[PDB]
Amino acid sequence: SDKLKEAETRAEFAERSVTKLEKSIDDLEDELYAQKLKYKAISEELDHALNDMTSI
Amino acid sequence: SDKLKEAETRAEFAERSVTKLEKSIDDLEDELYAQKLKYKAISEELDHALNDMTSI
Amino acid sequence: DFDDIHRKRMEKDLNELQALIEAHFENRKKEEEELVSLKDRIERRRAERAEQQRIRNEREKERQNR
Amino acid sequence: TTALVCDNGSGLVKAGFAGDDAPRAVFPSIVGRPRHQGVMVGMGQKDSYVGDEAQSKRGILTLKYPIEHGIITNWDDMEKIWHHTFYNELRVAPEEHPTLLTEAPLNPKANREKMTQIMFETFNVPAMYVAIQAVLSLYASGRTTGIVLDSGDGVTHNVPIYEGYALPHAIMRLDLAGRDLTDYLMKILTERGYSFVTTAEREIVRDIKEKLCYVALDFENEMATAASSSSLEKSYELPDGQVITIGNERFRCPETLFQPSFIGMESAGIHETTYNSIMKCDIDIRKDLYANNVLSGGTTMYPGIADRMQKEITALAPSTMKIKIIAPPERKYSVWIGGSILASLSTFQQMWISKQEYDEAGPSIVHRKCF
Amino acid sequence: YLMKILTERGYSFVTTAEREIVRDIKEKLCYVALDFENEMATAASSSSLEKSYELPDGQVITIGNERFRCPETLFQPSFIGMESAGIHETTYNSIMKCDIDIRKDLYANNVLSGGTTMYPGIADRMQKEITALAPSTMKIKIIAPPERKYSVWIGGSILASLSTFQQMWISKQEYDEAGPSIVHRKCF
Ligand SMILES: Nc1ncnc2c1ncn2[C@@H]1O[C@H](COP(=O)(O)OP(=O)(O)O)[C@@H](O)[C@H]1O
Ligand SMILES: [Mg+2]
Repeated sequence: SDKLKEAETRAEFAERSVTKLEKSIDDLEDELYAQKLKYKAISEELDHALNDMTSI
Repeated sequence: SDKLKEAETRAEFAERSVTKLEKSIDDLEDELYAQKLKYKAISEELDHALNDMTSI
Repeated sequence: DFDDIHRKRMEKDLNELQALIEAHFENRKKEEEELVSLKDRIERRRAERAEQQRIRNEREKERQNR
Repeated sequence: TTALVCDNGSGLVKAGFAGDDAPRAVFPSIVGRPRHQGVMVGMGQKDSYVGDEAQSKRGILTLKYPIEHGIITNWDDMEKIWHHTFYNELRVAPEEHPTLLTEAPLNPKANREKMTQIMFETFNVPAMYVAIQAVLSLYASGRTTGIVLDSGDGVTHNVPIYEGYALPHAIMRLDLAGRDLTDYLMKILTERGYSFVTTAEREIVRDIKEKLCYVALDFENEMATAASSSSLEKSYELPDGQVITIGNERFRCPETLFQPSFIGMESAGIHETTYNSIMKCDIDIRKDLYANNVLSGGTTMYPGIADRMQKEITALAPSTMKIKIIAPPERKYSVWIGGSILASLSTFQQMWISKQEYDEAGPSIVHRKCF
Repeated sequence: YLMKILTERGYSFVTTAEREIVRDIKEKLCYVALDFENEMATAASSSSLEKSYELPDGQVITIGNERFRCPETLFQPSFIGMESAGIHETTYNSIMKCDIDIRKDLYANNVLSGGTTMYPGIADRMQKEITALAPSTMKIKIIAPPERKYSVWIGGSILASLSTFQQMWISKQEYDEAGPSIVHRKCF
C-alpha cells in the first residue's frame, strides 16, 4: 500500500508536469511562428522596396 | 502488484517523455531567440537607414 | 480649383514623412533592443532550467538504479 | 446632415461619409452560399456570407460577384450587398442620409432605374444622385479638363472632358478590365503545371496578379530577356505552402491591356483607344487633352504602366505635342475622393433627386434633368 | 498479427479464448516505435527491451522485438498483406482531397480518437511522418486527449444534451409513416 501511494502521487505530479509543458510548448510555438511570418513579410517587402528602387 | 507495476512503468515513460520535451523546449526557445536577434539586427539596419532618412 | 492641391499635398509632403520617421524610430527603439534583451534573459533562464533538470535527472538515476 | 458617398464598383465596394480623404470601409463585393452539407449542430451557420467575411471562409463557399461588367446581373445579391454596406460597415441607417452612387458610362437604362427604385423603396433614403465614374476621377485630380482613362475591374472607359463640357460623342467604353486579366493569368499559369479552377482559387490568382505582375516597357525585349536569363523568376507562397515560380507570366498577364488580341478581343489596346478618343474631339482642344491625360481606377496600378502608355501615345501622337500622364499615388480611391469632393460642394446641394420628385414621376426621373 | 508473430518464439495461441490473452499482451506491452529501423537494430543487439508477462497460469513469457512490430502494422499495412498505405499517409491523402484554402486549419487541428490510438508513442510518430510528408511551412499539431478511448461517447453525451438537437430525433410516428427507410431521409 505504501509503495502504491507514493508511486501514484509521483505519477500524477509527472503527468501534470507533462500537460503544462505541452501548453507552454504550444504557446511558444505560436509566438515563434508569428515571428517567422513577420520575418518573411519584412524580407519580402524589403525586396519589393529594392525592386521599386530598381524602377526608380 | 499489477497496479504498481503499471504505475511505475507509465511513470518511467512519463519521465523519458518529459525529458525529451525539455530538450525540445530548450531547442525551440533558443532558436526563437536566435531568429529574434537576427530580426532585431535587421531592425537596427533599418534604423541606421532611418537615421540616414533623417536627411528628411 | 487647382488651389486646394497645395493645401492637400504640401501638408502631407512634410508632416507625413516626419510623422512616419518618428513612428519608425519609436517602434524600432521599443521593439528591437527590448526583444534581444528579453531573449537573452529567457536564454539564461533556460540554461538554469537545463542545469536543474540535469541535477534532478542524475540524482534520481543514482537512487533508482537497482 | 452628411451625405453617404457609396461607390458600387465591381470587385471592391468603397463607401464613406462625404468630406473625408479615404473611404471608411473597403471590402470585396462577393456573396457566397455554402456548398457542402454541414454536420455540426448549433454552430450558427448562416445562409450567405457577404463582403469581407466570405474572403475568410472562402474554402467552403462558392463566391459569385453580383456585378459582371458594370451592369448588375443579380439584383437580390446586390441588395444584400447594399444592406450589409449600410448597416454593418457604416452602421448608419439610410433613412437620414443622402446617397451618391456611381455608374459606368453607356450602361443600360434599366440598371440605373432599378438602382434608384431600390434606393428609394427598400432602403428609403431621403435623396440619391447617380454620377458618371469618370467625372469624379477628374474632380479628384483638381483639374477641369483632361481625358480620363478609368480602368476599373469590370469595364475600362475613357471619357474626355474640356473646360467642364463633356464630349458625349467621344466616350470609348471597352469591356477589358481586371477580371479578364485575372482569368487570362489563371489560364497561362497552366503552362507551368499550376491549375486553379475553383471560384475560390480565382482569389489566389488575383493576389498573385496584384503582388507580382508588372507592365513591360518594351514587350519583345522582355520576352527575349526572360527566355535567356533567370533574373525575373519571382516566387510566391500559396495559402498552404508549395511555393510557385512565375517566369515570363509576370509581364504577359497585364500586356493584354495593350494587345487585346491575347484574350481574343478584336479591339485595340488602352494605348490606342485613348488616341482615338482624342482624335474624335475638336481640333482646338487636342493639345490640352494631350497634356492632361489622367489615369484612374484600380487596374492602372501596375508598376511601370505610366511609362509604357506615355511611350505608346508619344509614338502615335504628332511629334510637337507634349504628352503627359497624370498618375496620382491615390489612384485606387480616386473616384471615391472625387465623389466626396462633389458631395461636399454647396453648388451641388440642389441637384439631388428629392423623394417627392420621384413620387411624382416614377423611377424614370433619373434620365430627366436631374441626371 | 501479434498472435501470428508470437509463434516465432514458441508460444502458440489458437483458441478463441486465447485471443483475449493476446489482446491483453498487446494492450499492456506493445508500443509504437519513433523510428522503426533503429529500434529493429537496437532490439537485435542489446536486451533492454525484453519485457516479461505472466500468463493466466504461470509460465511467464518474454516479448522481444515483437513489442513494436505489432503496432507498426498501422503505418505499414503491407505486413498483414494489405495493399493500402498506413494511417500516416491516408490522413495526408484525406487532407489533400480537401480544398486548397482549408488545408492549413486541418493541418493544425489533426485529432486522434478511438481505442487503438492509445499506444505509447503514437502521437509523436504520426506527427513526424506527417511533417515529413507535408510542406515545410505548415505547422502540424496532433491533438491526443488523455480521454481518447471514450472520446466518441463523451461527444455523444454532449450532442444528446444539446437543446438545438432536441428536434432531430426520429419520432416513432414518423417511422410508422415511412418505414425503416426513414433513416436515410432528412432525419439522417
Ligand atoms: N496594387 C494593384 N496592382 C495591380 N492590380 C490591382 C492592384 N489593386 C487592385 N488591382 C486590380 O484592380 C481591381 C480593383 O479595381 P477597382 O478600382 O476596385 O474596381 P472598381 O472600379 O470596381 O472599384 C482588382 O480586381 C485587381 O485586379
Ligand atoms: Mg471604379
